[PDB]
Amino acid sequence: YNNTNQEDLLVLWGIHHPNDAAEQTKLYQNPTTYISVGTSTLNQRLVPRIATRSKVNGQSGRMEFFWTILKPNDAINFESNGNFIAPEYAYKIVKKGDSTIMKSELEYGNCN
Amino acid sequence: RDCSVAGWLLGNPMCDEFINVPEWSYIVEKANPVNDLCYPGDFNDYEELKHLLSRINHFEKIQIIPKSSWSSHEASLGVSSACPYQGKSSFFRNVVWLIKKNSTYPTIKRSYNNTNQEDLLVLWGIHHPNDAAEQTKLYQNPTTYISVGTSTLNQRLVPRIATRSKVNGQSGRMEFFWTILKPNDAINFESNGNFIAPEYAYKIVKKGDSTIMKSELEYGNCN
Amino acid sequence: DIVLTQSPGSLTVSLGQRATISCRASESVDNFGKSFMHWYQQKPGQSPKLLIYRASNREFGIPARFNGSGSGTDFALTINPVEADDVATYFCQQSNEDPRTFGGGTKLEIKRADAAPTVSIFPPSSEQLTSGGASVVCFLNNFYPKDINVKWKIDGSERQNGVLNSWTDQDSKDSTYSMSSTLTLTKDEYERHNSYTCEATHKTSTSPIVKSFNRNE
Amino acid sequence: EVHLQQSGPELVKPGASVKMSCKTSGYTFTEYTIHWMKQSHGKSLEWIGGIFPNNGDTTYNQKFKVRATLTVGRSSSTAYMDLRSLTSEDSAVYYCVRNYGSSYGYFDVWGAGTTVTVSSAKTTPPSVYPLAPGSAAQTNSMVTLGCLVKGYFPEPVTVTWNSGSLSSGVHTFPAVLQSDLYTLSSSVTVPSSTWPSETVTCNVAHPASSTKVDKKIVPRDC
Ligand SMILES: *[C@@H]1O[C@H](CO)[C@@H](O[C@@H]2O[C@H](CO)[C@@H](O[C@H]3O[C@H](CO[C@H]4O[C@H](CO)[C@@H](O)[C@H](O)[C@@H]4O)[C@@H](O)[C@H](O[C@H]4O[C@H](CO)[C@@H](O)[C@H](O)[C@@H]4O)[C@@H]3O)[C@H](O)[C@H]2NC(C)=O)[C@H](O)[C@H]1NC(C)=O
Ligand SMILES: *[C@@H]1O[C@H](CO)[C@@H](O[C@@H]2O[C@H](CO)[C@@H](O[C@H]3O[C@H](CO[C@H]4O[C@H](CO)[C@@H](O)[C@H](O)[C@@H]4O)[C@@H](O)[C@H](O[C@H]4O[C@H](CO)[C@@H](O)[C@H](O)[C@@H]4O)[C@@H]3O)[C@H](O)[C@H]2NC(C)=O)[C@H](O)[C@H]1NC(C)=O
Ligand SMILES: *[C@@H]1O[C@H](CO)[C@@H](O[C@@H]2O[C@H](CO)[C@@H](O[C@H]3O[C@H](CO)[C@@H](O)[C@H](O)[C@@H]3O)[C@H](O)[C@H]2NC(C)=O)[C@H](O)[C@H]1NC(C)=O
Ligand SMILES: *[C@@H]1O[C@H](CO)[C@@H](O[C@@H]2O[C@H](CO)[C@@H](O)[C@H](O)[C@H]2NC(C)=O)[C@H](O)[C@H]1NC(C)=O
Ligand SMILES: *[C@@H]1O[C@H](CO)[C@@H](O[C@@H]2O[C@H](CO)[C@@H](O)[C@H](O)[C@H]2NC(C)=O)[C@H](O)[C@H]1NC(C)=O
Ligand SMILES: *[C@@H]1O[C@H](CO)[C@@H](O)[C@H](O)[C@H]1NC(C)=O
Repeated sequence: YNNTNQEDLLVLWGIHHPNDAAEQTKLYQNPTTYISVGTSTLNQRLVPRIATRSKVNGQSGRMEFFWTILKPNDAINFESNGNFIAPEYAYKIVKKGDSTIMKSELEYGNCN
Repeated sequence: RDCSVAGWLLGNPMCDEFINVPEWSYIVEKANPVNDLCYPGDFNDYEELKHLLSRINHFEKIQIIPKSSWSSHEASLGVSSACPYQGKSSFFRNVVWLIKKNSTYPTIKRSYNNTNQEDLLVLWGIHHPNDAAEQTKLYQNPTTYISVGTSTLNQRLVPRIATRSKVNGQSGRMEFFWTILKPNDAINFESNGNFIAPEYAYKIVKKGDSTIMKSELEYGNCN
Repeated sequence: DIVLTQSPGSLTVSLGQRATISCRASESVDNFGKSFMHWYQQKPGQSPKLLIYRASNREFGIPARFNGSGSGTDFALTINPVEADDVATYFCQQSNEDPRTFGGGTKLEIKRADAAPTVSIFPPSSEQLTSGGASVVCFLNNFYPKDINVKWKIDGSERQNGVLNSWTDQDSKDSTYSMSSTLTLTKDEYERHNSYTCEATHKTSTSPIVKSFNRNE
Repeated sequence: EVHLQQSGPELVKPGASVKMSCKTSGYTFTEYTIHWMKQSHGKSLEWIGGIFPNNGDTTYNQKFKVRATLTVGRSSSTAYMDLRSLTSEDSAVYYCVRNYGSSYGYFDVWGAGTTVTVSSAKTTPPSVYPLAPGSAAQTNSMVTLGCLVKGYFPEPVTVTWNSGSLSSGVHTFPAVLQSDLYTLSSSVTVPSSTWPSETVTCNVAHPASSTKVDKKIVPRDC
């Protein structure tokens, strides 16, 4: 994807770490895989990692997500061979400024 | 001037003025030095190294692996349009871009022992190519690695392939690494491809207070 | 002015030993905690060269044999071990305070094995003689110690008038001096004699080394 | 590299003025102060002055304040010095030198040396005479050969043997003053077998008169 926009772009993607060679081969075919990602700055080659792990929400597999900021007029290049969790949507940074992430259990109060 | 701290230490061709500097009091670096990593890439723990410089007042540059000593590899073919010197496209002066001789790339096994009295700053690198084709065109062996060892270091670098946007005309990337080799200790490299080997390294001749100032200004003839 | 006075003026030291040249400043050259003294080396027949800055640290590409030392009013350049290519005049100069002032300078000489002068006598050129003058040249190459004594004899009788001597500096490579010794006459003054001699008296030979030639052969 | 190329040796009538130049190369002209040093023939070094290119600020010695004038051509990357109304006093060698940092700095890169000769005397081309050994005498294993340069002004001259390829047994002696002219001699030493078989030519050059001469050592015709 090439960032023909005028503003910075937040791109997300992921890799699947399966339970065993079986599931690897069940879902993807190729037993030895990789995900390569490149930008003007990024040089990532992710490799799925197999290991036997406790279930969490019923899954012993794991999902590992990554991200980068893709400058305007620059492109991001994926290549992959398996276990790729590909982007569909990404985020334009439309305006920048002061904010914060508050930790509170409360909800909106209709006030100012 | 227009060199960066990286540019200087690796010896970007455009930074030749700084090939061999006398003791200094502080370093001054512009916000965005034009002459930095002419060949695009990355400089590992670059900030941690800069931090080390904040405590050093003098380097004396020494040769630890002569360029001429590379018998079974081409050392003079290791050059790039991304690093023009004056027309004739060039490369970082302090490291060699080794490349296949005849059709082949023998396992390199080289080592330097620090017979000096002072700590030694050693630099080297790895080449990340565009594709298996370019990998095989320049080195031969398709599955490569660089291993480096000290009394403290246990590094095995492995080239990483990916399709990337051009920067200074190169879709390839160069990734440099470093270590401090204590006196009486040795560093052992081994590699089989994609190795960017040391030629020159830096003796930490004297240590003391200094800093890396960010200023656009130049020397004022004053005290 | 900070008058800089080096001592000694000339120093002859044996090969492989220690040369120790001193500097003395009229007032101190030493604030900010550092000494602003510099040592310079002038190998014969060429411009001076930078050895030591701020009295103690070697300039890049200078062998460790050079020991910069000192503080305040007096300093010292120590060359040890002394090598062959160290024949030079050494200068200390201060930067502590304009106007920049230098030392007198100290000339260093190497003591080596007494060598004997390779004498060789030459008759005047025919081309020169057609021009009207005679010139008897007599080289005395590669010797040590420096001191030598050339005598000219024309038909047994000595002569000084017309003589021009010229020594080279101690050679940086073998530590041996050389000497020219021309004797100029006019064609007619020349053609009124026969034998031209060149008696060199060295400490090497206890008897004078001679080389001569006769006019008509 | 840090090379400083300076002007060629010069001659000035007493009372006149000289302007020797020093051309900088290999570093940034505008980062360091350039200075001038005078050396009275084989004696002592004297500091003349300094100038910082980037803005042209000058710093002089008491002694030279009047007679000297440092100037700088920034586009030219060149430093100049000018000596006005000369005397025998100023006959000596002048070095264009780069000083490292400021008022408290060391002179790290010294130029060649422009050598100035102040005399009313006229420019005089030399005369070269070959020196073949006596017809009946031979120095044993090695034969000494020669070349004689007489009656020229002003200094200097360059003496070479076989256009320079012979650089071994060679001694070129310093010139001397004879009837207000300079005179010097050279001595090439080759193995007895090589001569007269080997072409031994003496190559002498005197810039000041645009003269270049060659003399071949012919054995004693007897
Ligand atoms: C993501 O998409 C972007 C837009 O789709 C890409 O941006 C584009 O970059 C390319 C180069 O990478 C630009 O292509 C050509 O640009 C100029 C065209 O003229 C321009 O430059 C002049 C000065 O040089 C200006 O005065 C003009 O007004 C104008 O802006 C040319 O110099 C080149 O064309 C020539 O060279 C190529 C060889 O590379 C030949 O193939 C051509 O035939 C020709 O001979 C440049 O190629 C392009 O202008 C630019 N797009 C825009 C809108 O500015 C971006 O590169 C891309 N990123 C990635 C990573 O893919
Ligand atoms: C980089 O090079 C350096 C210099 O070449 C290396 O430093 C050297 O380390 C080695 C050991 O690795 C030392 O070798 C021997 O040391 C002593 C020799 O005598 C010493 O001890 C005396 C007091 O006991 C001192 O007074 C002396 O001055 C001297 O220093 C011996 O004790 C050893 O011999 C025995 O041990 C070895 C096993 O290591 C056996 O193989 C022998 O047969 C024997 O049984 C050491 O061999 C050496 O002294 C030291 N160099 C210096 C100058 O001190 C450095 O190790 C090297 N680094 C790397 C990573 O290679
Ligand atoms: C470039 O690579 C070539 C392939 O590896 C290599 O060819 C080889 O050349 C050597 C000698 O130069 C040969 O060695 C043997 O050859 C014969 C036959 O066995 C014997 O007489 C010899 O003594 C020796 O044992 C190789 O056989 C030969 N290999 C091939 C496949 O032809 C070139 O030499 C390399 N080029 C350079 C300049 O080194
Ligand atoms: C913040 O507090 C002030 C004062 O407590 C509020 O101002 C009052 O506003 C009410 C109606 O909104 C008036 O009846 C009062 O007379 C005002 N008080 C004064 C002193 O002027 C203000 O509204 C509060 N702000 C918010 C956002 O709640
Ligand atoms: C620091 O400031 C002082 C005070 O102005 C400077 O020294 C004075 O001004 C000139 C400069 O040498 C002298 O003629 C005066 O006599 C000095 N007066 C005193 C009281 O010292 C000094 O030069 C400045 N230092 C620097 C490094 O710029
Ligand atoms: C210089 O000489 C001093 C005094 O003798 C000595 O202590 C010092 O070690 C010497 N410096 C070097 C670098 O050898």
